[PDB]
Amino acid sequence: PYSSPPTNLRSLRDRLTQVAERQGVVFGRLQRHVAMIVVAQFAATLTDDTGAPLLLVKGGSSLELRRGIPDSRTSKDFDTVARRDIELIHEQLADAGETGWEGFTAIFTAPEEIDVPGMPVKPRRFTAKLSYRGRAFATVPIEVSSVEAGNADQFDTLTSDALGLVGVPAAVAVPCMTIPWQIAQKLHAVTAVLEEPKVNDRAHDLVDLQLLEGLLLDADLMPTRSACIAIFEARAQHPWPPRVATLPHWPLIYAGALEGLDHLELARTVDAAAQAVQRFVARIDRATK
Ligand SMILES: [Mg+2]
Ligand SMILES: [Mg+2]
Ligand SMILES: [Mg+2]
Ligand SMILES: [Mg+2]
Ligand SMILES: [Mg+2]
Ligand SMILES: [Mg+2]
Ligand SMILES: [Mg+2]
Ligand SMILES: [Mg+2]
Ligand SMILES: [Mg+2]
Ligand SMILES: [Mg+2]
Ligand SMILES: [Mg+2]
Ligand SMILES: [Mg+2]
Ligand SMILES: [Mg+2]
Repeated sequence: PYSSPPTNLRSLRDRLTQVAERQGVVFGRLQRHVAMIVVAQFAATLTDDTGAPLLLVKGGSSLELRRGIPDSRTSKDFDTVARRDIELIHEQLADAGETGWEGFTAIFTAPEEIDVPGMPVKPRRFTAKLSYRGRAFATVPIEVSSVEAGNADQFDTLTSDALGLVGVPAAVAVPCMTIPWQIAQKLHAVTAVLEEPKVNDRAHDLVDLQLLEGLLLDADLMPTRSACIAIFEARAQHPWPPRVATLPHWPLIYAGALEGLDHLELARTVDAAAQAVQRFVARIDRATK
């Protein structure tokens, strides 16, 4: 177990190689996970004047934090929800990246807005160029979206020991959007009907929705039902409860989304996945306050 932090990039990549092989994961998956953790630590330093998070992590990065690399889909985006205007978010991140964290620094590209149907303030996308001790390390796509209903009223705090395993001991603690709101948002996305030039490709959300249902265990579903109502009404598109339809090109997209998850108990076909998620929708709608 390394007693000092990596003295340079080459030492860091070499150490990541060894832990990846020891853990039986793909090197590039572990390296991308570490880049995401670093970006998340920068985001965790962003706080209002009472000390509460300004940014909550969501999406595939959140699921990898909750379940670990072996039990989560491979994803690349670092999706977040902000409680402040994004022009404030970008500058605060750029400040945090210059100061750095445990030898990591980052520079952020300019934010570009994205068109959306159902939120008045459009999300933003930019990239983080990471370096470790002066030398470029990795790039992370970043998406920042605005709060919806109560989806930033609370947060879970997740961790990862990946950097500790390579000799960087500082504690990792990442504020994340809670599961009820992740479910609401993925249920809306996976059932959305997009206009004629576009087509919904989000079969992978059917995998994540199965994973999120498992994470809720025997919890009461009332908070999830409430979150689902709030998001579907907030967006004012298709109504709650939706129909979990599959599109003709989804069979192979869903199969792609299962890559590396053979050891889990998941629906193995897109039809069975849609059936599972439809049962979850009905069970959510049933919950009685
Ligand atoms: Mg706190
Ligand atoms: Mg989500
Ligand atoms: Mg995602
Ligand atoms: Mg996968
Ligand atoms: Mg996002
Ligand atoms: Mg709430
Ligand atoms: Mg908050
Ligand atoms: Mg659809
Ligand atoms: Mg709950
Ligand atoms: Mg559909
Ligand atoms: Mg097929
Ligand atoms: Mg499986
Ligand atoms: Mg069921």
